[PDB]
Amino acid sequence: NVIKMKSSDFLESAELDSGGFGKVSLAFHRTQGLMIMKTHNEALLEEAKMMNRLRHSRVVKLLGVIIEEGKYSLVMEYMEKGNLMHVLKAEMSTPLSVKGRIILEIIEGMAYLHGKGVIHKDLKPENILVDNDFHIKIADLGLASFKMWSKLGTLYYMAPEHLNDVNAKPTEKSDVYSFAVVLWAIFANKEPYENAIAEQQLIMAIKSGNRPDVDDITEYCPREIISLMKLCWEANPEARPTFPGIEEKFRPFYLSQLE
Ligand SMILES: CC(=O)N1CC[C@H](CN(C)S(=O)(=O)c2ccc(-c3ccc4cccnc4c3)cc2)C1
Ligand SMILES: CN1C(=O)N[C@H](Cc2c[nH]c3c(Cl)cccc23)C1=O
Repeated sequence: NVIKMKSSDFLESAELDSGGFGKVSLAFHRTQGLMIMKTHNEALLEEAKMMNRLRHSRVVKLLGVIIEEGKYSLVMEYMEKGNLMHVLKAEMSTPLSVKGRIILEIIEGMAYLHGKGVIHKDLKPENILVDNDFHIKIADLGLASFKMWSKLGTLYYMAPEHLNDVNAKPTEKSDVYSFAVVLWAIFANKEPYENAIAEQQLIMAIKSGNRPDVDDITEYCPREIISLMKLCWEANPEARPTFPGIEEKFRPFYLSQLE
Protein backbone atom coordinates (compact mmCIF):
# COMPACT_ATOMS: atom_id res chain seq x y z
CA ASN A 1 0.00 0.00 0.00
CA VAL A 2 1.13 3.53 -0.93
CA ILE A 3 1.47 6.64 1.18
CA LYS A 4 -1.23 8.88 -0.32
CA MET A 5 0.03 12.36 0.61
CA LYS A 6 -1.10 16.03 0.64
CA SER A 7 0.73 19.24 -0.35
CA SER A 8 -0.03 20.50 3.17
CA ASP A 9 2.63 18.00 4.31
CA PHE A 10 5.23 20.00 2.36
CA LEU A 11 6.77 23.35 3.33
CA GLU A 12 7.54 23.98 -0.28
CA SER A 13 9.34 24.38 -3.35
CA ALA A 14 12.79 24.87 -4.86
CA GLU A 15 12.15 23.82 -8.48
CA LEU A 16 15.43 22.25 -9.64
CA ASP A 17 16.74 21.49 -13.14
CA SER A 18 16.32 17.72 -13.62
CA GLY A 19 18.82 17.04 -16.44
CA GLY A 20 16.54 17.37 -19.49
CA PHE A 21 13.32 15.89 -18.02
CA GLY A 22 11.67 19.27 -17.50
CA LYS A 23 10.99 20.67 -14.04
CA VAL A 24 10.77 18.74 -10.79
CA SER A 25 10.70 20.14 -7.24
CA LEU A 26 12.81 19.70 -4.08
CA ALA A 27 10.15 19.99 -1.37
CA PHE A 28 10.43 19.65 2.39
CA HIS A 29 8.14 17.10 4.06
CA ARG A 30 7.26 18.62 7.43
CA THR A 31 7.84 15.26 9.22
CA GLN A 32 10.07 13.16 6.92
CA GLY A 33 12.53 15.64 5.40
CA LEU A 34 13.63 16.23 1.82
CA MET A 35 11.96 14.67 -1.20
CA ILE A 36 11.52 15.28 -4.92
CA MET A 37 8.17 15.98 -6.66
CA LYS A 38 7.10 15.37 -10.27
CA THR A 39 3.75 17.15 -10.70
CA HIS A 40 -8.90 8.13 -14.03
CA ASN A 41 -7.97 8.66 -10.36
CA GLU A 42 -8.13 4.92 -9.58
CA ALA A 43 -6.09 3.92 -12.65
CA LEU A 44 -3.27 6.25 -11.50
CA LEU A 45 -3.40 4.98 -7.88
CA GLU A 46 -3.41 1.38 -9.16
CA GLU A 47 -0.16 2.13 -10.97
CA ALA A 48 1.35 4.13 -8.09
CA LYS A 49 0.83 0.99 -5.96
CA MET A 50 2.55 -1.16 -8.62
CA MET A 51 5.68 1.04 -8.68
CA ASN A 52 5.85 1.63 -4.94
CA ARG A 53 6.58 -2.09 -4.56
CA LEU A 54 9.95 -1.34 -6.27
CA ARG A 55 12.21 -1.70 -3.24
CA HIS A 56 16.01 -2.02 -3.61
CA SER A 57 19.01 0.03 -2.50
CA ARG A 58 19.98 0.85 -6.14
CA VAL A 59 16.47 1.95 -7.22
CA VAL A 60 14.86 5.33 -6.40
CA LYS A 61 11.73 4.59 -4.29
CA LEU A 62 8.32 6.06 -4.93
CA LEU A 63 7.53 7.38 -1.44
CA GLY A 64 3.93 8.30 -2.28
CA VAL A 65 1.55 10.44 -4.37
CA ILE A 66 -0.23 13.79 -4.20
CA ILE A 67 -3.48 13.39 -6.17
CA GLU A 68 -5.49 16.55 -5.47
CA GLU A 69 -7.69 18.68 -7.73
CA GLY A 70 -5.40 20.04 -10.45
CA LYS A 71 -2.11 18.61 -9.16
CA TYR A 72 -1.01 15.01 -9.63
CA SER A 73 2.46 14.49 -8.13
CA LEU A 74 4.75 11.50 -7.57
CA VAL A 75 7.03 11.74 -4.53
CA MET A 76 10.46 10.14 -4.54
CA GLU A 77 13.65 10.01 -2.49
CA TYR A 78 16.25 12.70 -3.10
CA MET A 79 19.83 12.07 -4.29
CA GLU A 80 22.05 14.98 -3.31
CA LYS A 81 24.73 15.02 -6.02
CA GLY A 82 22.42 14.67 -9.09
CA ASN A 83 22.82 12.47 -12.17
CA LEU A 84 25.84 10.37 -13.10
CA MET A 85 26.92 12.63 -15.98
CA HIS A 86 27.10 15.72 -13.73
CA VAL A 87 29.32 14.01 -11.12
CA LEU A 88 31.69 12.66 -13.85
CA LYS A 89 32.23 16.18 -15.27
CA ALA A 90 33.08 17.36 -11.70
CA GLU A 91 36.51 18.86 -11.07
CA MET A 92 37.91 16.49 -8.41
CA SER A 93 37.38 13.50 -10.71
CA THR A 94 36.41 9.97 -9.66
CA PRO A 95 38.86 6.99 -9.41
CA LEU A 96 38.74 3.64 -11.21
CA SER A 97 37.60 1.57 -8.21
CA VAL A 98 34.62 3.88 -7.62
CA LYS A 99 33.64 3.63 -11.30
CA GLY A 100 33.74 -0.16 -10.91
CA ARG A 101 31.34 0.10 -7.96
CA ILE A 102 28.96 2.43 -9.79
CA ILE A 103 28.92 -0.11 -12.64
CA LEU A 104 28.20 -3.02 -10.28
CA GLU A 105 25.44 -1.07 -8.51
CA ILE A 106 23.90 -0.16 -11.90
CA ILE A 107 23.94 -3.92 -12.70
CA GLU A 108 22.33 -4.79 -9.35
CA GLY A 109 19.54 -2.19 -9.73
CA MET A 110 18.80 -3.28 -13.31
CA ALA A 111 18.74 -7.00 -12.44
CA TYR A 112 16.23 -6.22 -9.70
CA LEU A 113 14.01 -4.16 -12.07
CA HIS A 114 13.97 -6.99 -14.62
CA GLY A 115 13.39 -9.58 -11.85
CA LYS A 116 10.16 -7.68 -11.02
CA GLY A 117 9.27 -7.75 -14.76
CA VAL A 118 9.95 -4.00 -15.22
CA ILE A 119 11.68 -2.86 -18.44
CA HIS A 120 13.16 0.60 -18.06
CA LYS A 121 13.26 1.39 -21.78
CA ASP A 122 15.21 4.64 -21.15
CA LEU A 123 18.38 3.94 -19.16
CA LYS A 124 21.00 6.65 -19.42
CA PRO A 125 23.32 8.83 -17.23
CA GLU A 126 20.39 11.20 -16.54
CA ASN A 127 18.39 8.35 -14.91
CA ILE A 128 21.39 7.31 -12.77
CA LEU A 129 21.40 9.41 -9.60
CA VAL A 130 24.15 9.82 -6.98
CA ASP A 131 24.24 10.49 -3.21
CA ASN A 132 27.00 12.03 -1.00
CA ASP A 133 28.84 8.69 -0.57
CA PHE A 134 28.93 8.17 -4.41
CA HIS A 135 26.44 5.27 -4.34
CA ILE A 136 23.89 5.30 -7.13
CA LYS A 137 20.21 4.56 -7.71
CA ILE A 138 18.30 3.96 -10.93
CA ALA A 139 15.44 6.38 -11.59
CA ASP A 140 12.79 6.81 -14.33
CA LEU A 141 12.25 10.60 -14.37
CA GLY A 142 10.65 10.62 -17.85
CA LEU A 143 8.15 7.96 -16.73
CA ALA A 144 9.20 5.60 -19.54
CA SER A 145 8.08 2.55 -17.46
CA PHE A 146 4.62 3.98 -16.72
CA LYS A 147 1.41 4.07 -18.79
CA MET A 148 -1.29 6.21 -17.13
CA TRP A 149 1.13 8.62 -15.43
CA SER A 150 3.07 9.04 -18.71
CA LYS A 151 -0.09 10.04 -20.65
CA LEU A 152 -0.31 12.93 -18.16
CA GLY A 153 21.23 13.24 -26.72
CA THR A 154 18.04 11.35 -25.85
CA LEU A 155 18.73 8.84 -28.62
CA TYR A 156 22.43 8.01 -27.97
CA TYR A 157 21.50 5.16 -25.54
CA MET A 158 18.61 3.68 -27.46
CA ALA A 159 18.99 0.22 -28.99
CA PRO A 160 19.08 0.18 -32.84
CA GLU A 161 15.94 -2.00 -33.03
CA HIS A 162 14.05 1.00 -31.55
CA LEU A 163 15.71 3.62 -33.75
CA ASN A 164 13.19 4.34 -36.55
CA ASP A 165 10.82 1.61 -35.31
CA VAL A 166 8.50 2.68 -32.52
CA ASN A 167 6.14 -0.30 -32.90
CA ALA A 168 8.70 -2.98 -31.82
CA LYS A 169 8.22 -3.86 -28.09
CA PRO A 170 11.21 -3.18 -25.77
CA THR A 171 12.85 -6.24 -24.17
CA GLU A 172 15.32 -6.81 -21.31
CA LYS A 173 18.02 -6.55 -24.00
CA SER A 174 16.91 -3.02 -24.91
CA ASP A 175 18.18 -2.11 -21.41
CA VAL A 176 21.45 -3.99 -22.02
CA TYR A 177 22.30 -1.83 -25.07
CA SER A 178 21.71 1.34 -23.01
CA PHE A 179 24.03 -0.04 -20.31
CA ALA A 180 26.82 -0.54 -22.89
CA VAL A 181 26.80 3.16 -23.84
CA VAL A 182 26.62 4.17 -20.15
CA LEU A 183 29.81 2.15 -19.61
CA TRP A 184 31.34 4.10 -22.44
CA ALA A 185 30.26 7.44 -20.99
CA ILE A 186 31.57 6.44 -17.54
CA PHE A 187 35.14 6.21 -18.93
CA ALA A 188 34.99 8.98 -21.58
CA ASN A 189 33.48 11.41 -19.01
CA LYS A 190 31.23 12.90 -21.73
CA GLU A 191 28.34 12.20 -24.14
CA PRO A 192 29.21 9.98 -27.19
CA TYR A 193 29.05 10.95 -30.87
CA GLU A 194 30.46 14.49 -30.37
CA ASN A 195 31.28 14.73 -34.14
CA ALA A 196 27.73 13.80 -35.30
CA ILE A 197 26.31 15.34 -38.53
CA ALA A 198 22.52 14.98 -38.35
CA GLU A 199 20.19 12.87 -36.21
CA GLN A 200 18.97 11.19 -39.42
CA GLN A 201 22.52 10.39 -40.51
CA LEU A 202 23.67 9.33 -37.04
CA ILE A 203 20.62 7.03 -36.61
CA MET A 204 21.29 5.31 -39.95
CA ALA A 205 24.94 4.94 -38.95
CA ILE A 206 23.98 3.38 -35.56
CA LYS A 207 21.42 1.04 -37.13
CA SER A 208 24.19 -0.06 -39.54
CA GLY A 209 26.66 -0.74 -36.67
CA ASN A 210 28.55 2.41 -35.63
CA ARG A 211 29.12 2.75 -31.90
CA PRO A 212 30.78 5.34 -29.62
CA ASP A 213 34.48 5.81 -30.25
CA VAL A 214 36.45 3.52 -27.89
CA ASP A 215 39.49 5.79 -28.65
CA ASP A 216 37.82 8.83 -26.95
CA ILE A 217 38.80 7.02 -23.76
CA THR A 218 41.73 9.21 -22.55
CA GLU A 219 41.59 7.19 -19.31
CA TYR A 220 42.64 3.67 -18.57
CA CYS A 221 39.62 1.48 -19.07
CA PRO A 222 40.34 -2.24 -18.39
CA ARG A 223 40.11 -4.35 -21.53
CA GLU A 224 37.55 -6.75 -19.98
CA ILE A 225 35.16 -3.79 -19.61
CA ILE A 226 35.82 -2.63 -23.18
CA SER A 227 34.91 -6.22 -24.13
CA LEU A 228 31.71 -6.09 -22.05
CA MET A 229 30.51 -2.87 -23.66
CA LYS A 230 31.10 -4.34 -27.15
CA LEU A 231 29.26 -7.48 -26.10
CA CYS A 232 26.39 -5.38 -24.72
CA TRP A 233 26.02 -3.12 -27.82
CA GLU A 234 25.79 -5.98 -30.32
CA ALA A 235 23.29 -5.09 -33.07
CA ASN A 236 21.57 -8.49 -32.70
CA PRO A 237 19.58 -8.42 -29.39
CA GLU A 238 19.97 -12.18 -28.95
CA ALA A 239 23.77 -11.86 -28.84
CA ARG A 240 23.60 -9.51 -25.79
CA PRO A 241 23.72 -11.02 -22.25
CA THR A 242 21.16 -10.62 -19.49
CA PHE A 243 21.94 -8.39 -16.51
CA PRO A 244 22.37 -11.51 -14.28
CA GLY A 245 24.74 -12.84 -16.98
CA ILE A 246 26.72 -9.57 -16.82
CA GLU A 247 26.77 -9.59 -13.00
CA GLU A 248 27.99 -13.20 -12.67
CA LYS A 249 31.05 -12.28 -14.81
CA PHE A 250 31.60 -8.67 -13.62
CA ARG A 251 31.27 -9.06 -9.84
CA PRO A 252 34.26 -11.50 -9.43
CA PHE A 253 36.17 -9.35 -11.90
CA TYR A 254 35.40 -6.27 -9.82
CA LEU A 255 36.36 -7.61 -6.41
CA SER A 256 39.50 -9.42 -7.63
CA GLN A 257 40.89 -6.51 -9.75
CA LEU A 258 39.12 -3.35 -8.44
CA GLU A 259 38.29 -4.11 -4.77
C1 LIG B 1 22.62 23.69 -13.75
C2 LIG B 1 23.49 23.29 -12.58
O1 LIG B 1 24.41 24.03 -12.25
N1 LIG B 1 23.29 22.13 -11.88
C3 LIG B 1 22.26 21.11 -12.12
C4 LIG B 1 23.03 19.78 -11.99
C5 LIG B 1 24.18 20.08 -10.96
C6 LIG B 1 24.02 19.15 -9.72
N2 LIG B 1 23.93 19.70 -8.35
C7 LIG B 1 25.14 19.75 -7.51
S1 LIG B 1 22.48 20.22 -7.73
O2 LIG B 1 21.83 21.15 -8.61
O3 LIG B 1 22.73 20.52 -6.36
C8 LIG B 1 21.29 18.92 -7.85
C9 LIG B 1 20.35 19.04 -8.85
C10 LIG B 1 19.38 18.08 -9.02
C11 LIG B 1 19.37 16.96 -8.17
C12 LIG B 1 18.31 15.95 -8.37
C13 LIG B 1 17.46 16.06 -9.48
C14 LIG B 1 16.46 15.17 -9.74
C15 LIG B 1 16.29 14.10 -8.83
C16 LIG B 1 15.26 13.15 -9.01
C17 LIG B 1 15.11 12.12 -8.09
C18 LIG B 1 16.00 12.05 -7.01
N3 LIG B 1 16.96 12.95 -6.85
C19 LIG B 1 17.14 13.97 -7.70
C20 LIG B 1 18.18 14.90 -7.47
C21 LIG B 1 20.32 16.85 -7.16
C22 LIG B 1 21.28 17.84 -6.99
C23 LIG B 1 24.07 21.62 -10.72
C1 LIG C 1 9.61 8.36 -11.29
N1 LIG C 1 10.12 7.38 -10.33
C2 LIG C 1 11.42 7.07 -10.07
O1 LIG C 1 12.37 7.60 -10.58
N2 LIG C 1 11.58 6.11 -9.15
C3 LIG C 1 10.23 5.76 -8.70
C4 LIG C 1 9.93 4.29 -8.78
C5 LIG C 1 10.15 3.78 -10.16
C6 LIG C 1 9.21 3.57 -11.12
N3 LIG C 1 9.78 3.02 -12.25
C7 LIG C 1 11.14 2.89 -12.01
C8 LIG C 1 12.17 2.43 -12.77
CL1 LIG C 1 11.78 1.85 -14.31
C9 LIG C 1 13.45 2.37 -12.31
C10 LIG C 1 13.72 2.84 -11.04
C11 LIG C 1 12.72 3.32 -10.26
C12 LIG C 1 11.43 3.34 -10.72
C13 LIG C 1 9.32 6.63 -9.55
O2 LIG C 1 8.12 6.68 -9.49
